Amino acid sequence: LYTPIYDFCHRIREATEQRKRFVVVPSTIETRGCARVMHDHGLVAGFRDFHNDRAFAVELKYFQGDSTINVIEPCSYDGRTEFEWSPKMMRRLLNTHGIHNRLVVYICRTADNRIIDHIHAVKENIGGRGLMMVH
Amino acid sequence: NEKYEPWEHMKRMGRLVGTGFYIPPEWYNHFRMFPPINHNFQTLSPERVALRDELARKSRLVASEGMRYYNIFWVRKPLDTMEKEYYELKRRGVDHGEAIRKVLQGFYSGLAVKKRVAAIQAEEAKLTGRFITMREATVVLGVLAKLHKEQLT
Amino acid sequence: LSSGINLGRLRLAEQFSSMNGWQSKEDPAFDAYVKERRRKENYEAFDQRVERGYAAAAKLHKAEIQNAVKRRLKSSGAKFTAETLREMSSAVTERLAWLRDVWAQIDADYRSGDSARQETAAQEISAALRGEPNDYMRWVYETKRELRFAGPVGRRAIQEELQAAELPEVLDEEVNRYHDLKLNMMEIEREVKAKYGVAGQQHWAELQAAKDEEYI
Amino acid sequence: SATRWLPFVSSDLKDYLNRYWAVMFTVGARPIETGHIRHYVSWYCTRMKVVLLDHHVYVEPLRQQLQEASRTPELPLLFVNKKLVGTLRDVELLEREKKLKDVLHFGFEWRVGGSVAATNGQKSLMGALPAPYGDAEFFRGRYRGPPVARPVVSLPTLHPFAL
Amino acid sequence: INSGDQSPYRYVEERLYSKPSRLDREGVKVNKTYALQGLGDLEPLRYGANFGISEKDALKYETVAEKAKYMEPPIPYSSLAARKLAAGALWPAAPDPEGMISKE
Amino acid sequence: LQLKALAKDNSQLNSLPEAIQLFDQMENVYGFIASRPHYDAMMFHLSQSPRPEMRLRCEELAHKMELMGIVWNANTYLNLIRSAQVVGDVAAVEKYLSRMREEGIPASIGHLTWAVQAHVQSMIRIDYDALKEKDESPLPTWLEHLETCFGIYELVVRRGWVMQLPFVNALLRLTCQATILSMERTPDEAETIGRFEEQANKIWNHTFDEWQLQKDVYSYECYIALLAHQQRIDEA
Amino acid sequence: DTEFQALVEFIEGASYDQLISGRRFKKVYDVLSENDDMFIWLCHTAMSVLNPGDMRSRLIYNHLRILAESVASGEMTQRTAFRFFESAVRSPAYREIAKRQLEGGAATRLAGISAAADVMRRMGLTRRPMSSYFELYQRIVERSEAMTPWGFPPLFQFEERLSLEPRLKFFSRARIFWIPPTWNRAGRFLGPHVTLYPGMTPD
Repeated sequence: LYTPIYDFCHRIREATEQRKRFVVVPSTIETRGCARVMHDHGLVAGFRDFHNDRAFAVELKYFQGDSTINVIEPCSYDGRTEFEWSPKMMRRLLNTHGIHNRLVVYICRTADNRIIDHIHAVKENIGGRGLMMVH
Repeated sequence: NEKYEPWEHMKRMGRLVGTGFYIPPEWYNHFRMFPPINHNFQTLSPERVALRDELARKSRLVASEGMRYYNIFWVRKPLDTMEKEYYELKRRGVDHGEAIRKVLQGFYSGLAVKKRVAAIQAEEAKLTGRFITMREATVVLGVLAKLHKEQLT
Repeated sequence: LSSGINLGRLRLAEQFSSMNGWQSKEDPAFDAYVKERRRKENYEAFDQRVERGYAAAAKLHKAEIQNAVKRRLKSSGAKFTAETLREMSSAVTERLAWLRDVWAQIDADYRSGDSARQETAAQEISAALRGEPNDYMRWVYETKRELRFAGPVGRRAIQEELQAAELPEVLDEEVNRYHDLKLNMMEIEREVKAKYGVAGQQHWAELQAAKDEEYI
Repeated sequence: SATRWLPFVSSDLKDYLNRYWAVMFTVGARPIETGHIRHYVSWYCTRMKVVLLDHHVYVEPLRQQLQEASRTPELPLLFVNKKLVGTLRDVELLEREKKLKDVLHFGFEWRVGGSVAATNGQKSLMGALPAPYGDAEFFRGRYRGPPVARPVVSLPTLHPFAL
Repeated sequence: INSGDQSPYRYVEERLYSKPSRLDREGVKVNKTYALQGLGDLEPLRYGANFGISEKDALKYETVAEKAKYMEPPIPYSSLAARKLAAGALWPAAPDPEGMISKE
Repeated sequence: LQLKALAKDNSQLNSLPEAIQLFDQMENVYGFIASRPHYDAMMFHLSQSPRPEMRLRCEELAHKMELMGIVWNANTYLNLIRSAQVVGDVAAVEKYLSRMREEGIPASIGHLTWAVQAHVQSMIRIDYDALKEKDESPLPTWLEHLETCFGIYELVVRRGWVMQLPFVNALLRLTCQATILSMERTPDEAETIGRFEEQANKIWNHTFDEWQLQKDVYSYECYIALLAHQQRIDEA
Repeated sequence: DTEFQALVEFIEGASYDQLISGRRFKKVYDVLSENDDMFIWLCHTAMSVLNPGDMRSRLIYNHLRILAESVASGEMTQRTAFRFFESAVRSPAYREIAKRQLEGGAATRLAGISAAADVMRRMGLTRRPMSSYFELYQRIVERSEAMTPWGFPPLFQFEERLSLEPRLKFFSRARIFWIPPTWNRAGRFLGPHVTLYPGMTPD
């Protein structure tokens, strides 16, 4: 649609409701890194054709009838305005609503073009451009 | 509506049992071991055909409009002779259209020979007056019956 | 994947697909399995009325054990975990094995051929089918409460008398469920009118006089 | 939507059966027998494809293939669920035996023995159990049933195609 | 059936398919016995006991959209449905075709 | 192979829920039907967790295995004994050993090793506070648990079986755990701790060299735990 | 026995008031039809068309057996059980197994429903110990779920929606169905509160 992160969230959100096995999402630099972070946290069962620089398939994860991915939303909710997260924002996302948040995964892209979740960003005291959230 | 679903009902029963103040029925644990079934996550060779088409289209015109001969008998032997002469000329690989020309010339000569032997046998059967074909016997058995039907009326 | 397990499942489905492939004297492995299952069922089966009475008694005993676990968890206030479910299932399985061991005797008396044995077996079957509880369970509950509330000499005497008698493993919650039930007025009234005559009528009149006196 | 609309046509009978649920091949010179099947199928709310063989481009292929599926050369012919239903004598027989509902909706005919047309009140067995040793005729004091009436003369019909 | 100064067809129609009749079948305490009491396999399948439509559950909804939203799906099969399947009474028989005869 | 690797994976903490989710993904999403290797690799991993829900999952998996036309074998009874031994339930292990000889399946050595380990975990999970309320010593229960396993050790040398290393390791674990529990619960009974240490040193010094066995990481682990509970830091 | 008791009450009432009334026949029609044997016969005639050698059909068989045993125990209500049954029936695996049993010719569904009647006798899934065989005879000699070629009662609620769309002519093409209130004259007592059904007229 507007953004490859927006399309990457929209296709997974519309294919997890239809109970499909593979979602073909367009492969960019910030897309396959978000997919790798989601695969590390256990929200994605696997991938197909991951070395393709155009599009790759996400093999979704299901457990006892319903989908593992419940809510997946991009940071640019309108598709146009982007945001730059400070490390203060990453520490806010790690401790949100007065608890310790390792449940909801917030993903950013650093200045070194490495796609890093909100836990490892607080671990080395960095920020980045926020891409999407998923839990 | 998906709000009434066996997976949703099993999830509701599981989170009802997980409080510790609800006792599970037998079908809950028996459906954990046997889950409900889900609907999701589930002749002739053509060159010989073209050859027989071309040979039939070129032989129909020489037999129907060319020779004006409709009582030809046992056409399968000269047609398969046309096929085998075509394969004999395709062994050496001479041409395509000229092989059809020589095959049609041989087929025309064979049809002329068959017409001439049929005419010779018919002429010798008609000159002596001793031999009668089966069609003449059928036609006299019909026309004597019709003469007897004239006698009946 | 064409392996041994997959080809075995494929030829099993091919054998059991139609009717022709699995009848008698056709496949020796399936005939051996059916022969062993019929040999097992030849010794461990009952008469059909004995099976119905065993089913009714098994339903009653399973409900009583589940009610005992409910009473324990309601008194303690604890939660129902998988450990309590495992304990309840083991107790139900042990009680059903003991009920099979009991009803084997009733099936033996029902198929013996004697008039008195078949009459008592028919009485047991009719008492089980109507839903009437057994007197043996009442005696077991009474002697368990007596064993609970006795001193050490009486406890050792009861435990040495009944060590070889095949008693079922009865929880304390079953004895507490039996003991804390209120008694029926109509059954005691009928029993005091049957055991005693007009003196029973005068005694019940005095009892109702005390009842309507305590009402005022 | 994604494709421009186009009339379906085929030279083979198998492409008509695999496409539609209920196919009927009629002629324009037979309007009564066509309209009777139009009344029966639309009564059960079944989608139907009527193929008029008048002014068709594959009449001679289709007249040969309809002779192989149905041995009678009578039109119209009803085809439901890639099977042959038949002519008006076959459609009215299923309507009389109350079989036309499950033929048009679910594509099968009931193989249950016994007739359901001659029923009174509730439908039960009512003596359908097998009698010992047979001989239901030799008991002459049996229950013959209620007395039935028969007309002495045939009344004039409203239309010759009323039925 | 006692008529009572009415046509018997319309009287049986009002006693079978009206709203107080089916509400008396569900149990409302209507005036006096608006539905038929004793019916076997001649009872309509809409008002069966094992059916999935109950008007007492539907009286708390004031809109048809709330009835389409909140109510459970109806029970497909019942014993009366089995008797109507054995009798072939799930769909009425087709009448005489009035499309092409006349309008007399 | 993935479930076999996850059964022994100690790199992360989430090996058991990953194995549960992988089994669910294989059955529900991939559409594969679990055969005996899948059930064995899943029950061997579920038999290691002493939580009652995982034990219930192992029992339900064994019941679904026997219901789907897959008979129980020595590995299935071994996984059931492994699931019952970790909670200290000797009654369930004895019921499995009695059921195993009913169908003609012979008991191997490892069933007796995990029966000895069931005796170990039953000595572990005695509620000693209720015995302190009753003023009852837990000493005859420890002597019965020792006598039963030494009767098993006398049984395995009478049948002519080749002596295995985990059986002697289970006996050493039993004696060292009995010594640790005697030091923890009855510290004033020095002769009981002395007899338990004598049996432990007899197993550690002479029994391994009797059957020509070589000590391994578990045999050193049990003796190091014994020497660490005795605060003998230099010997450990 | 409550059914024989209700029959005794019916005979005593019909001898008392000397006519066949509507109250007593409705009472004994409610007593004689309280049994859940209909749904157990649905589950068992769905189990009959399966394959004893295929593992998928073994899963479907054990699922429907557990469903019928939970219905007969009273632990599961009828509506959620019907949802479970129609979810198990509408699956393409069960329909493919039913198609294979149709393509066989020497089908094992008759022995299936016979063993189903024997199981319903043995496990106590009936009201009388010999009523399951008469119910088997009723399923065989009448139009029922046993004579359907796929093993379920032929209603459209037990058939798939993508097969429901090209056959039937419903309200609009290209759940609970209602008449919209634009029809001010539909019937005599027909209105927006009167539901309609796709493949049957329950009126």
